[PDB]
Amino acid sequence: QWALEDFEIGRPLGKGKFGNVYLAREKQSKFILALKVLFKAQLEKAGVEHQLRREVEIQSHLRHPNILRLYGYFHDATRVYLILEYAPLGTVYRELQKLSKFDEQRTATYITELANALSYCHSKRVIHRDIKPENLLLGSAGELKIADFGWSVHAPSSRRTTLAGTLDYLPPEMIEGRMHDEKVDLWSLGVLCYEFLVGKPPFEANTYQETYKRISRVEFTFPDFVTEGARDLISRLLKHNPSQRPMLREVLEHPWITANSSKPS
Ligand SMILES: Nc1ncnc2c1ncn2[C@@H]1O[C@H](COP(=O)(O)OP(=O)(O)O)[C@@H](O)[C@H]1O
Ligand SMILES: Oc1c(F)cc(F)cc1-c1cc[nH]n1
Ligand SMILES: [Cl-]
Ligand SMILES: [Cl-]
Ligand SMILES: [Cl-]
Ligand SMILES: [Mg+2]
Ligand SMILES: [Mg+2]
Repeated sequence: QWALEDFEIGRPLGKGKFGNVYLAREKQSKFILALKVLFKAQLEKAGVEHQLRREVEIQSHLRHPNILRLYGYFHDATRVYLILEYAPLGTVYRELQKLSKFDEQRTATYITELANALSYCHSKRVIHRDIKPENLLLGSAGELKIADFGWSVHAPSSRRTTLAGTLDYLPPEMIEGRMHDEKVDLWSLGVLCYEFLVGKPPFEANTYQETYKRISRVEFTFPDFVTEGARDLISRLLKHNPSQRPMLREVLEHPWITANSSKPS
């Protein structure tokens, strides 16, 4: 159906391990979108064909205001193209670098929108497993949208693929290679809430080996400016035992969240 000749390519929106994303306009309809380009040679070499298929299958059927939409796909003899919803206000990662830290209002609002999207996902037993600032995009009204479902699966699960980059957002059970479920996204939610308020993840470190150690032993401390409400929520989410981590309904109903968020459930 679709082909490259149907689109006019614009400026680069960003780059990933495989994905090179461009702004694009469909010629006949003038529809503005984002074109995620992946090279087949790199996909085969890394052997992550199954990850790409999962990303397409899972994200294309999901329908939620806080989840980035996937419209379709096509390919030539060298590349695979994903037709994505265009997010005009960029990434949370960029916004965080710009402001260094978020206030309590901005943080609680983001967490609320994340919890809503994750609640929708977990209802279909879909785990994201790769929640981090660079995979969180912003809509025209500044609303948060979860993207990059390349690592997403169905619960329960083990890990078949090699961990590539940072360990900063992964729970102990994932890095130790043990079996895991939906509770891993709530660990990441705690890491995110910390980084939003502080400016850096709680287990950040100089080396892979040491970051591993701090995560497995849950070694983190709060700066003095972190309020008691934020500390309570973060401490509940960052539990070593997955079953002790709260439900998403508990997060959405937390007194600190309800007092500072500007969005409802
Ligand atoms: N729909 C989009 N709108 C705007 N920017 C995007 C969009 N999709 C991706 N990007 C940019 O491209 C980067 C990589 O996209 P992503 O799909 O996460 O690639 P990868 O899966 O290789 O990490 C993101 O960090 C973001 O900055
Ligand atoms: O060609 C593809 C496609 F059309 C859809 C999809 F999800 C994946 C692929 C793919 C993965 C490795 N080679 N090709
Ligand atoms: Cl690629
Ligand atoms: Cl498995
Ligand atoms: Cl895997
Ligand atoms: Mg990404
Ligand atoms: Mg990816």
